[PDB]
Amino acid sequence: NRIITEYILIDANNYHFKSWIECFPDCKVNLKLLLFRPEWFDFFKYVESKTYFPQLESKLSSYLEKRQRIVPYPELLFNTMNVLPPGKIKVVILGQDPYPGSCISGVPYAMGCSFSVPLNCPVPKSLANIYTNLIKFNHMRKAPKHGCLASWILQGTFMINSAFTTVLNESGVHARTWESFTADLIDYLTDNYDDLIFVAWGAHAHKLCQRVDPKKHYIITSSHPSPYSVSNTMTSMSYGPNPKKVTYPSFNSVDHFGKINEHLKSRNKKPIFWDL
Repeated sequence: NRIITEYILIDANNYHFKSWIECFPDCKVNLKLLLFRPEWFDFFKYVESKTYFPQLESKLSSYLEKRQRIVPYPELLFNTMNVLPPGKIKVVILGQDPYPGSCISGVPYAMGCSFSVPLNCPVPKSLANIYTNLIKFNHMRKAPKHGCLASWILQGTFMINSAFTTVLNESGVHARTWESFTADLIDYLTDNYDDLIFVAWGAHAHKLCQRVDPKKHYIITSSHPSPYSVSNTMTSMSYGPNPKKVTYPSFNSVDHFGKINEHLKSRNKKPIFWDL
């Protein structure tokens, strides 16, 4: 019933998405119905055949039975995938958990994309720090007044949270729930596509990016842009035959988007315009 801008370019003052209990009045959670982009059906067909998948829909249904306010709303749950078919992904930026907060009016900040928030919401501090980094390395001259990343995602920036849901006003309460789904999503992308760019901000995203073959794909690692880590180095477990903690630079010292640009250009791929 909608076109893509209606899902990805969201206005908090004109927010008509149904909540979970409205889409599933009888708690009959059906994640497949939340995926509007046909190029993902093959991946989804692989995921429903796994034994964890009924467990996932069971846990979500149980949260609805207890009347928990799951965010983001289900028409936004798979937002980044509904914008981007897998064959059009150029950069994967992992978040951890969705924003738990909301506007005065009850519009959630979570919109099914990592780091992004609807128009006419406050810019979260992590995202402000990302903008600061873009300004510092000459990719942008002034911070946008909003926090809506529709522009980057439409151009192939696959910005998802490894935990696709949380509960309104509670941080990270569904961290185990999505781990197998997200692992299969990462594995699907790295098995079927080549020379993606993975951006690992923080130790959790870095663990996830060590599922990825670093000779087949390009992995960029630093600390997280949140104010608690933006200007400090990060220590993160480097897995393998001889596991050891390694130190990675602070977020605000790395030219993340310059590095994305140079890698895309070195493979003759179309660039991403960060400012527009």
